[PDB]
Amino acid sequence: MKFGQQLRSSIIREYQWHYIDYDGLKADLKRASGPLVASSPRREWTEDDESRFVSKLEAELDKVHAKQQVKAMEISRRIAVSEREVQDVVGRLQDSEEEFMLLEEDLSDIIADVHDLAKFVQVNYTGFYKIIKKHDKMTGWRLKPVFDTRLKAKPFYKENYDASVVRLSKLYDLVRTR
Ligand SMILES: O=P(O)(O)O[C@H]1[C@H](OP(=O)(O)O)[C@@H](OP(=O)(O)O)[C@H](OP(=O)(O)O)[C@@H](OP(=O)(O)O)[C@H]1OP(=O)(O)O
Repeated sequence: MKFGQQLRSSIIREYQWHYIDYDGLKADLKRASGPLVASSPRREWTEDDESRFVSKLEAELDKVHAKQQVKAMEISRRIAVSEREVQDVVGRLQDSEEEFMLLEEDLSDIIADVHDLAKFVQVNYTGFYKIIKKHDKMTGWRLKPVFDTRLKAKPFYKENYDASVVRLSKLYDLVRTR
């Protein structure tokens, strides 16, 4: 594989300082402080090395989850203000081609922002998934049993955000047709 270069190439300036420190966590796995193990020598992985890695991994997990929250909530706010704008536009034109034009460009920008956030969620989820399996393969100590459900854990906004994205798709189809 070539994730180290893949993640670096797929960096958006909007999320630039909030991506996984994949190279940083990979370097931490090589920094073992236990007894020297012979192989036809490299130091062994300890409880202290494990505690250091988990703390560094959790700090990276919070950094990603914080950026995922701020952007999704801003998108949910952007959907809410645009939904009202479409509602009074469809309402007034029931009781102008330019009005649909401005709304079509505004709603499509949110769809692109949803995809760019989905790309960030994708590249980061793969990042943690790959580094956790790398830890289990290099050290021998398994981190996957509790970290698989920690990454699959759904935040508070996720249920309301997914419904907003569903409405956004319906709002865009309504302005494009009329
Ligand atoms: O191809 P790169 O992006 O330059 O990075 C590779 C690649 O790492 P990632 O795919 O996880 O980013 C190898 O991983 P695999 O091909 O095994 O999936 C990994 O190999 P090992 O895990 O077996 O070590 C190797 O590591 P390294 O050379 O540090 O031992 C590492 O290379 P670099 O870290 O030197 O870029």
